[PDB]
Amino acid sequence: APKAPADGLKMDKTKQPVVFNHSTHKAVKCGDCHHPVNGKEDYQKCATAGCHDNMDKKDKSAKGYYHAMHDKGTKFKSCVGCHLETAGADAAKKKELTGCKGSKCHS
Ligand code: HEC
Ligand code: HEC
Ligand code: HEC
Ligand code: HEC
Repeated sequence: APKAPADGLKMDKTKQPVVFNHSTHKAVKCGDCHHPVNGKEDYQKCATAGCHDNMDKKDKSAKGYYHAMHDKGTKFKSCVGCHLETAGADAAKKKELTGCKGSKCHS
């Protein structure tokens, strides 16, 4: 079993670093974020050294940080994709979950 790291993970793969708090995701499906890859859910940083570390902020495939992070119809529930949905028409949750310059993901 993977040992989730302490909350406060800082995602600085890009110019806009975001802190991920597993605590706010411990109730999520560890397989929904680290979906089953290579036959096993890669329980490692989303932008692993060759996973979502694409700084093109345009790769709309399964190998671009931005995409999986701002896209919704992704192989799995993405960051903003699970956010726009975890908000349930909640301008308050939509500004915190999907809010880019005024949410929790982009303090
Ligand atoms: C952090 C916990 C992660 C999140 C959030 C996501 N991933 Fe990944 N990821 C990887 C591959 C090879 C794919 C595609 C799998 C396939 O269909 O063969 C994906 C895909 C996504 C997507 C959607 C991509 C798309 O729609 O094109 C999202 C939104 C996504 N992942 C979120 C590989 C990896 C990986 C390799 C080591 C890791 C650690 C992660 N993904 C982590 C996350
Ligand atoms: C990409 C791997 C992720 C990052 C970076 C963040 N999330 Fe999420 N997230 C989810 C829920 C259910 C919540 C709480 C909703 C609520 O109670 O209002 C959150 C919250 C956050 C926050 C702020 C929360 C806080 O400050 O306490 C940040 C900064 C954040 N998330 C970043 C759910 C999901 C989810 C569903 C599977 C996914 C894939 C992600 N979050 C991904 C990321
Ligand atoms: C999405 C809501 C997630 C769930 C559910 C889980 N993890 Fe996660 N994890 C997520 C992100 C955004 C990142 C990287 C953020 C960054 O700062 O780059 C990670 C990272 C990890 C790591 C660190 C990478 C490493 O050193 O291997 C570990 C250790 C990890 N995640 C473990 C883990 C476990 C055990 C989970 C289930 C309890 C789990 N994560 C769920 C996003 C999400
Ligand atoms: C939290 C679920 C997010 C929301 C809502 C938005 N973005 Fe985001 N963005 C998120 C993460 C985890 C990251 C990477 C953190 C890091 O710095 O490593 C980003 C990054 C960006 C970037 C950086 C692009 C790059 O330099 O490669 C941009 C340009 C960006 N985000 C834009 C953006 C927009 C337009 C959004 C509103 C829909 C938005 N983000 C929301 C997480 C989240």
